[PDB]
Amino acid sequence: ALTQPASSPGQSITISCTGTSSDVGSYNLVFWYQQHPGKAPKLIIYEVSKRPSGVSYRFSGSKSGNTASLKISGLQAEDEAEYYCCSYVGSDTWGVFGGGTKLTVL
Amino acid sequence: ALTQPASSPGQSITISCTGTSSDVGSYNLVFWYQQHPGKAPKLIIYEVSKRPSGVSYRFSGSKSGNTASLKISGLQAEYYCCSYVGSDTWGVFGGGTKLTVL
Amino acid sequence: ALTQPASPGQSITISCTGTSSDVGSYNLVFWYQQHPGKAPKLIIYEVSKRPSGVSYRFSGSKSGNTASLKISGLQAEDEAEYYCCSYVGSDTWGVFGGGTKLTVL
Amino acid sequence: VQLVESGGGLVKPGGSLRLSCEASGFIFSNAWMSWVRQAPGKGLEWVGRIKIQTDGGTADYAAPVKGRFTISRDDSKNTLYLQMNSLRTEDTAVYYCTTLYCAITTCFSPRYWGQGTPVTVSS
Amino acid sequence: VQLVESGGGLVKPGGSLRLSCEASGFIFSNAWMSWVRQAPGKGLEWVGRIKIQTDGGTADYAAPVKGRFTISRDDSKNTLYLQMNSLRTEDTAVYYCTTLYCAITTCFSPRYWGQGTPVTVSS
Amino acid sequence: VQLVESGGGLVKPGGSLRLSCEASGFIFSNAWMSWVRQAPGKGLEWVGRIKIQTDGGTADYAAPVKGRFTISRDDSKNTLYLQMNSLRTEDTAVYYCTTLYCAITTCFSPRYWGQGTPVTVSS
Amino acid sequence: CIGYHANNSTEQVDTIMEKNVTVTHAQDILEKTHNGKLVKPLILKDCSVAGWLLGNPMCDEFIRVPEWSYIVERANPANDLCFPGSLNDYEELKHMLSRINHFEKIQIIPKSSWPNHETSLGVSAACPYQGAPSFFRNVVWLIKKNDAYPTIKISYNNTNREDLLILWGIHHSNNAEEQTNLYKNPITYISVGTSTLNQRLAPKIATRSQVNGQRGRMDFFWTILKPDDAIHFESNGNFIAPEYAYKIVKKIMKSGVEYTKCQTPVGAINSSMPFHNIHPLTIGECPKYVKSNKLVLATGL
Amino acid sequence: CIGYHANNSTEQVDTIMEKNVTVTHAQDILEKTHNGKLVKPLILKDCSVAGWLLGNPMRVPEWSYIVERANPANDLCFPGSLNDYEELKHMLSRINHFEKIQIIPKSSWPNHETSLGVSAACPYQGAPSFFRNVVWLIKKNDAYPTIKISYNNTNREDLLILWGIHHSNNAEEQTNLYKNPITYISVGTSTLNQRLAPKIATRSQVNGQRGRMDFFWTILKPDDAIHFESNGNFIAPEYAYKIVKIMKSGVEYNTKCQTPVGAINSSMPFHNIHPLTIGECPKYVKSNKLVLATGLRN
Amino acid sequence: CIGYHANNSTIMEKNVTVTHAQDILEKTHNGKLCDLNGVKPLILKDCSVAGWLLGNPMCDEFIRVPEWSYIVERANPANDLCFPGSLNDYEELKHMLSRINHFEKIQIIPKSSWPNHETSLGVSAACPYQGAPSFFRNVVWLIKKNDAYPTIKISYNNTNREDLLILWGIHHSNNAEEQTNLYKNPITYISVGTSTLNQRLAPKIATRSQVNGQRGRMDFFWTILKPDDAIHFESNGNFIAPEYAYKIVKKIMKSGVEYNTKCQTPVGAINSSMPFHNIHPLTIGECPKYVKSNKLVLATGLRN
Amino acid sequence: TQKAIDGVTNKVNSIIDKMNTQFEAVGREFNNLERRIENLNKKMEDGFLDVWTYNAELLVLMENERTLDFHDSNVKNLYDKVRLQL
Amino acid sequence: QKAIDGVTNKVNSIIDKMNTQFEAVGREFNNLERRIENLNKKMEDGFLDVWTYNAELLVLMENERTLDFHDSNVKNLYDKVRLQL
Amino acid sequence: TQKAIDGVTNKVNSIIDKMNTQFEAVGREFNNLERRIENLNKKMEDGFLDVWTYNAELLVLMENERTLDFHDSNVKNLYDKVRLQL
Repeated sequence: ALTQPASSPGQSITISCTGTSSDVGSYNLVFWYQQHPGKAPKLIIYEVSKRPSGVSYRFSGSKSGNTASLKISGLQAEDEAEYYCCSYVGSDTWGVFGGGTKLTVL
Repeated sequence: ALTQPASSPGQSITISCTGTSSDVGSYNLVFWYQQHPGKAPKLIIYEVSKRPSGVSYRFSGSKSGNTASLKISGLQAEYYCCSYVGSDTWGVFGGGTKLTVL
Repeated sequence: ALTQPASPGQSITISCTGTSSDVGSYNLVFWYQQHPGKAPKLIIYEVSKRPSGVSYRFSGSKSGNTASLKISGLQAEDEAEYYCCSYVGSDTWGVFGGGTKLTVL
Repeated sequence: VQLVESGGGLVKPGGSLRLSCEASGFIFSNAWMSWVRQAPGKGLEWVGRIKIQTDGGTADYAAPVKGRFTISRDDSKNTLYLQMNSLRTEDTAVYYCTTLYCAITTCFSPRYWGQGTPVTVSS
Repeated sequence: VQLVESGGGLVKPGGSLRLSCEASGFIFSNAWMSWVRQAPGKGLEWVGRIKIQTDGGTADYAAPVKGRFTISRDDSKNTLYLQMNSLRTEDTAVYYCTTLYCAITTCFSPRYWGQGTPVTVSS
Repeated sequence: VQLVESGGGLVKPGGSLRLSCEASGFIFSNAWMSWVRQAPGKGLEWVGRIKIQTDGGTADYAAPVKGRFTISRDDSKNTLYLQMNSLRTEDTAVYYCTTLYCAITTCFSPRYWGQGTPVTVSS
Repeated sequence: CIGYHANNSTEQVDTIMEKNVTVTHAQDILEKTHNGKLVKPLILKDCSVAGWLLGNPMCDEFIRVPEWSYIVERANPANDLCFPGSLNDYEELKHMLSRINHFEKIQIIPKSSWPNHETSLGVSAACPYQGAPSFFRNVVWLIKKNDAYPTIKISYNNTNREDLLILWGIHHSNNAEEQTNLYKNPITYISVGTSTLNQRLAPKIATRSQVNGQRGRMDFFWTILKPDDAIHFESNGNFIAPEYAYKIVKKIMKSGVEYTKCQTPVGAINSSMPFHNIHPLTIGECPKYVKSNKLVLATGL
Repeated sequence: CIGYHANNSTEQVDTIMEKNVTVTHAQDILEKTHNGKLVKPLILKDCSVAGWLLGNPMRVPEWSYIVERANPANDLCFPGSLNDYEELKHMLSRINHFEKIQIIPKSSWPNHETSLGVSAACPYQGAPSFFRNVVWLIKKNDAYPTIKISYNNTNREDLLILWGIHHSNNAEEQTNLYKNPITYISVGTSTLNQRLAPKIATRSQVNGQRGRMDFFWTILKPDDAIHFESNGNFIAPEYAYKIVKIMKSGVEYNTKCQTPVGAINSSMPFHNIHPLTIGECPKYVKSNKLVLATGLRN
Repeated sequence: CIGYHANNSTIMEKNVTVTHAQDILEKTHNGKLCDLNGVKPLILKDCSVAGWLLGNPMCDEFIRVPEWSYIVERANPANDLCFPGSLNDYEELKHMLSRINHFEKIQIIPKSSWPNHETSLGVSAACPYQGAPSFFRNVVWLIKKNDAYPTIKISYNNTNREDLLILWGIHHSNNAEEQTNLYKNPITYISVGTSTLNQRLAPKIATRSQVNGQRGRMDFFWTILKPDDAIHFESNGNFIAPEYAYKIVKKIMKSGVEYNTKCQTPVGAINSSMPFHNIHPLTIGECPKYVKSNKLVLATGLRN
Repeated sequence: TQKAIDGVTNKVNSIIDKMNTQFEAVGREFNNLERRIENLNKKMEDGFLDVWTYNAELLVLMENERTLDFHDSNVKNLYDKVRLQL
Repeated sequence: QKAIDGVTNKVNSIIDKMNTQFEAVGREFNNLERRIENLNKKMEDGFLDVWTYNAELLVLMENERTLDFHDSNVKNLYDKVRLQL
Repeated sequence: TQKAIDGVTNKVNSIIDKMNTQFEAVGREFNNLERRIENLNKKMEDGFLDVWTYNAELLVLMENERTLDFHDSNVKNLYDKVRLQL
């Protein structure tokens, strides 16, 4: 499936997503999700590099080659959360879920 | 509507009818009728200058412009018209005229 | 209709006479063989091409308004009667021919 | 053309009565039919006109007479009926029935006239 | 090609009798059927021809024997019936069953022949 | 977006129980529905999809889940029913109902999310 | 002493070498001296082709014609089909009727051949005649006779040795009530059978606008019958049966003007010399068309 | 002493006298200097002619011709075709000014549903949608009253109307979307009669769904009325166009001559460039060298 | 002393003696067929185009033919469709198949695929063979088997990589009785479904005149199947099902003449591409030119 | 050499007779529903009359020029016929 | 001298006599009526065939005339060199 | 100038070359119930051959006239060639 790497204020960190040609390519539609302990998934960015509505300026991202990068700017204390991503496979029944990543702030 | 003027042997008289452009025109569909006291209306000339059959030589006439004229010839001792209207329900009736012999 | 007239080691030919209304350049004329006490048997169907399951005895041809059937190698057991029929057109069925009897002594 | 009529007489205002008309000088399936009224002094006035079943159509009454009068047609028995109701004193006049000449698309004016029938309304 | 015949015998003039024919070894629904009569001296003579169900048609009898003879077909049971009535003395002859060769658009002539059956009419 | 979910609890292995979901705000007849499973450690995994009546179609369950789970839709009462049967120990997880962002020709990964409900299978 | 001949003329010619040059003899190529007027082609006044063939009431002055070569007709005739409708493959009929040689009218089917059906009361008020409603005199509008409609199964054998032309029509009712009283069967169909044509049709019932008087419409067809072949008819209502057929042996100008092998809708061309600048659209033969005014060559002396 | 004038040049000419001869002045008859760039003609990125008129989810007032490109992506999302589609393009090539007017308001359908009835074939903004120029009518309250709308065309110009008939995939689809198992539509006007019925049969899956769409069109006279009758499977229009009285390949954006590769700016007698042009073109030739020769040789 | 050269030979005027009559008109046609570039034109004695594809009984002589270029067929052939009727949209069927490359016959559907329906009794005496009634061998006339008619719902997937040409027909009965006993359903229809075609049809029962025997008639259609697209059939009677399909791959002369050039005419073979000729203008291939004349000459070669 | 006009008049006869021959043609008009067929007919007829008028303007023009050339060449012929005795 | 007036206008003359064509757009037909496109092919290549026959060869003979007029022209100035002698 | 024929044989070739190029075309047929298009189909086929036969016997003709015109003008091309030494 889709593989993701495992787990201070004022810094900036980037999370990358790695896949394969059958699961990701030059296509422009790969999602990125947000999760919180005890909460429900929340959409943060859906189309690559164009911000949705009703969400703060924290998140931005880009995609190139066979990998995509998500940039979180202005790290703060509450940012301890989990993030999931899904991609596109074709005329298949549904897309493929990717492994999560935990962000730790100290 | 179509208006007509109000009321000796051996003479010849003419009766004319006056209408309007909305009621008369270049169309040939103008009738004329003959009435007698105590009798039913009879057709004297239905299609203009196309005297029918089974009638006498008495009745003849013509039409020009906004009016038509009917000529009676050879008066002896012994009258309504209708005009074309278009696609409207029926033609317009006109006032009668009474002839006097003395 | 179609009319026909009534020794070992010889050879004889039977001719068939008809009319243009019943015979001609058409190729739908038959020939039959009948033996005393037996059923009719087909000997030739087409003019000059031999059926199956039958020997070399019979051959024939057609020309003009008449047809000829050649019986080669006459023997004693050839005492039979031969019948023929021809085509007529879109009419219901063909015309039957007068039979011919053969006597061998 | 020897059409025969029927009915007529005196009735109280606001009452009801019927007329009928028949003819035998021609076939009835190809004749346009109309009904006219003759009043003293003024003269003729249109009452309506009836179509033929082959051409459909319906009875289109005159504006002053609309809503009270109706005409029924029966080609089988060669009979035409008139239904008068809620009549008033101004209806007193003689009425003449007629066929109409056919021109271009529709009939215009009468051809053969009956001898009429007097109808009176009074108190 | 094992045609089975039946019927025959002697009946009074003007009488009736029935005979049938059975066969096997070929598609009965794909073969034309007919019936022929043999008389002493003269020989073959046409009696009629039967159509096939897939092609509709009807039995056309010969002119001399028209009006009395009729044929019936039953492909389901592989049987054909002959009905005769109003017989006379000249009807005394033998009948031979046969199928008909197929060419162009006609089955004018027979191909196979049965063993036949003799029937006589006498007083 | 006020998705409401019900059902859940403890059930013996091989038993049966039902879940339901209701919502408002958006119009239901023009919304694609789906149902997802979340498990600790691993994360998300698909469970199936329900089509829309105006477009025909049918539910296409995943391979490991096929044969036991089926889903029913009722647009009139705005409800979705979940039918569990022959459930096993590994089925213990939480579930979240969602709509799907329509794209090109498919429903794809979800857009909105519910509060979720846990279930457990144990001896 | 002897020099080139010098002459005189009063004409001019054009060429590539110059713009205009005097010419000794101006021999032209075109002419515009058309007469402006017309076997003798048919000369009908106002009747339309469809109206003439169907026998419109105002066409009693025609039909009795020995032979014609082409049809003369003006645009927008006033004697067209009084009843609204059209003919299927209408252009095909005009193309076929271009050359007809002689044209003889013969009554294939007598009027008495319809005892169980009525004929008198079939008329239309759209095109009345002599002040009375009438109908086409070449066809019969069969109507319910005794509140019943026996099936029509007429047939013809065409025993003659010439081709015959037949016509028949189908009537579209305005609504359900019209179909109810004119014909007994609520649902009807017609069937046509011949060697190389199969036809099945049904009436069309729907509300429609008022185009000309009645809101109904007519539909007409035509067919070609072989000399030695039969035809058959079957119907259960709304059928129009023919009374007359036209006997023909073997194999259009659109204008109007008062009465040579070349004819144009404005006049008669009396010359076949190379071409002219007059109306290119002609019928029959035409020398040629040129979009110019002066084409001259010289010779002589 | 005086002789023929001798001059100099650096050009060559061909003629039937020889193979190639030098020429004092080679005046070229043709030219190939096409710009390669585009009553301003309507310019569309990917929407097709059918998609634009039908109102696909993905301009005023007048133009001269349509510029399009082959195999457009945003064609009819729902499978189907327009009846007499070729004829429509011929008329729509010279429409002059084009205006959109809502002849029939949306509120004119009280007894029939209008909210639902969207297709996921061409979604919009992440949600299923449909064409915005026509309305799909679906059973409202487990019933389907007969539609008998009419129009009079009180305006003084011609109108263009569009309507469609839906083909169901099978019996069950027809059973729940519409009440009547058998349906028909009737169209009545001055000079057109038309009856139809749905065609129920199994079909392959071409794109997403296994249904089909059929669309027709007609021209309405200024002073003539039109009528509609249906008992199901009917698509009713919502807008009409007040008309008064084609290029296949295009590139990035003053002459009357244009070709799918560029714009022809010259009126010289002919050229060997692409013969297929719109509007007036000089002519087409196959050769490349063609010159008449003249100059001061005197 | 030197003068103009004088020689001998055998619009300004009418006839001029010429020193050399190089003539630009030729009429020396072989009057026979030619040997084309490998693709020998399909030669048929009397088989019609419709008859050959449908497989008339008197057309089993060829069966298998390699690649050809054009069809040679004579007018009014006597081996046309024995059963009356014509193919719907038949003219276009001749425009295509003019160039066919290799025309391979494939049995897409086996005969055993119809266990519930009869096949033996599908013979008509219109065109008999070997003295027995027969029928077209490229199609099967399904008939009532056990006074019942199960609905046919066959389908094909076209697993191959080439286009396919299919044929099927609908039968018209002579009258009600013929329809009653041959098929159980009094009213029948056929349904054809594919990617880009919908079809609905019904029998047309009506009285007809005799033409060539049976008063009925046949109607046939055709279609082209994409390499990766399926086809479906539905019927309830009067259906004709195919038994063979032709594996077409990619992209007409009417006369009769006894058997190397690219120019051919219905009377002979044109051996020269020489530009001007006055033989029959109606030609196939590259016709040089046509002219209504008999003499045309330009003269040169000497005098100089 | 006198009476060379017969030799220019026969050329006019040829130019008026070489137009060949046409058969009975009509101006059949189709109905409005197939307007593409009318457009095709318009294209073929306009192309035909365009090529015909171009050909006509060409032929009249250059046979006029050739007539002038023949005339003055005849004058030169008479000139050399006068000269040859000198 | 100055004989160009009478050669340039002919270059102008040829372009004018090509006349004018009415605005026409090459339409495309449906595959179900393939004969028409094949028919539609006949004149479009036929028209250009005669047009290219009108081109080149009948572009040459006036060019042949152009040089013929030119070479005759240079002869046309030869004779008035001879009038005084 | 000897052997000037090479240069005039190419003119004989100059017509056999170019002369357009025709793609494979076969005269198709139609049915009886659409005879109008056959009348159209007859229109260009005789129209094409008309200009073709108006091209033939005419454009072939002044090249034939040019052939003799080139031939006779060739004779004078040597008639001045003997002069230059006289």
